[PDB]
Amino acid sequence: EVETFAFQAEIAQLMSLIINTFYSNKEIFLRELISNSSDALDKIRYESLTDPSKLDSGKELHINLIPNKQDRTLTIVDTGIGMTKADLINNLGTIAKSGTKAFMEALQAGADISMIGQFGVGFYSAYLVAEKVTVITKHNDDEQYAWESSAGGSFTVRTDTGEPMGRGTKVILHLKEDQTEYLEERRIKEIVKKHSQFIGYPITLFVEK
Ligand SMILES: OCc1ccccc1OC1CCOCC1
Repeated sequence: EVETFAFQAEIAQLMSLIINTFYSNKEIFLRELISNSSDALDKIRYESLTDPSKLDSGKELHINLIPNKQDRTLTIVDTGIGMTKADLINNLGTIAKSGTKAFMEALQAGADISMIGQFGVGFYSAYLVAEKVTVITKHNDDEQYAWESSAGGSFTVRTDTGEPMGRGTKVILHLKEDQTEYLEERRIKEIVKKHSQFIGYPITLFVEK
C-alpha cells in the first residue's frame, strides 16, 4: 500500500532550484548527508545516556558508505535515531519550510548552494547528483518505512518489506548518468577527507568486487 504526497510548494521550489541551477560544486551533497547522519547519531546517543534500553535495537553508532556500480546507487547508512512515519512525511525531520525561506533569501543576497546545510535543508542537496532518492528508516517508536521521490512535486511513503535495519536511516541515491564519479573509491575518500574529517563516528567506505 503506497501513499503519494505532494511536497509543500516551498520545498518543491527548493528542489527545482537544486536541480536546475548551474552549480559545479556538487560534491558537497556527501558532507550534507554525513552531517545529517552525525546529528541523528548524536540524538540516539543522548537518549541512551539516561535510558540504555534505547540501544536495544543496536549498540553500534556508525556511518557506512556503500557504492554499487551495477545498480548505480550510493547508499549512506547510519544507525542513528531514525525517523517515524510522521517525521518522514513532515519533510524528513526538518523544518524545511522556514529553512527554505531563509536559504532562498541568502542565495539572492550572495550565498551559494554549498551553504544549504546552514539552513537545515541539506538533505535536498542529494538531488544535485541523484535523479531519485530512497530513504529507508526505522525509529524505536515506529515500524520501518520507505520514502521515495524523483522530485516532480511528489513523494511516496510505504511500509518497507525489505531487509530489517534495527534502527537508523538509509539514504539510497540513484545517481544521474553523468554523476557516476561518486561511485569511485578514490573520489569518495577525497570528499570524506576534505569535508567530513571531524565527524565523531566511524565512516566506513565499502568496496566492491
Ligand atoms: O539519518 C539522517 C537523515 C537521513 C535522511 C533525512 C534526514 C536525516 O536527518 C534528519 C535530521 C537528523 O535527525 C533526524 C533526521
